[PDB]
Order: sequence, then C-alpha cells, then structure tokens
Amino acid sequence: MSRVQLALRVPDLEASIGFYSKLFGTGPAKVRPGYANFAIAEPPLKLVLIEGAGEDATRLDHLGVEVEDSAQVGHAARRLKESGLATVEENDEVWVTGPGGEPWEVYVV
Repeated sequence: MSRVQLALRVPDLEASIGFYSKLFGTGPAKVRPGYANFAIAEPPLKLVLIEGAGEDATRLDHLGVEVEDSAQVGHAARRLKESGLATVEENDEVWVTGPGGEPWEVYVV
C-alpha cells in the first residue's frame, strides 16, 4: 500500500491552508512557517504546501510516492534503475525525473 504525494509551491501558505482544509474536510497534520502537510484518507493523498516567495501562481514543487517502509524504497530504487532511469538515493528516498523535468521521489516518512 502506498499513496501519492503532491508538493505544491504556493504564493500564499495561509490562504492555501484554508482552501485545502475546506476542499478535503480536514485540517493539516503539521504546520510550520514555510510549509504544511495534509494526510488525506480519501482520496489517499499526502499534500505538501510549500511557501514560495515571488512565485505569481501555484506550481508543482515535486511529486512522490509515499511507501510504508525502507524496504519498499529499496525495491523501488532497484526497479527504476533496472528500467534504465537515472536515480539518486538518500539514506529513505529515491529520486527520478520525468522527461519534461518533473521530479518524483519514492520515500518513507
């Protein structure tokens, strides 16, 4: 089991927290200056809002797949490299980039 992560760079974190609390009917799980996390049950989603100074509009920061443990990250890392994709792991996460530049990370919290 896993869930997608969607990390957005937003020009107004406070307004965005308010909007997403209403959209998904739940408050943020974690709130800091500069970022907020929502753990949504349905639809399964990890939503990250990152404050972006002098971005005129919301844009994609990165995308992800949130998995249950480090072994799942390792499995994904091995699989993506096998399939010919350039990757970088961190010691848990592995990063790949799509052809138009969109970055993905498979990670465990």
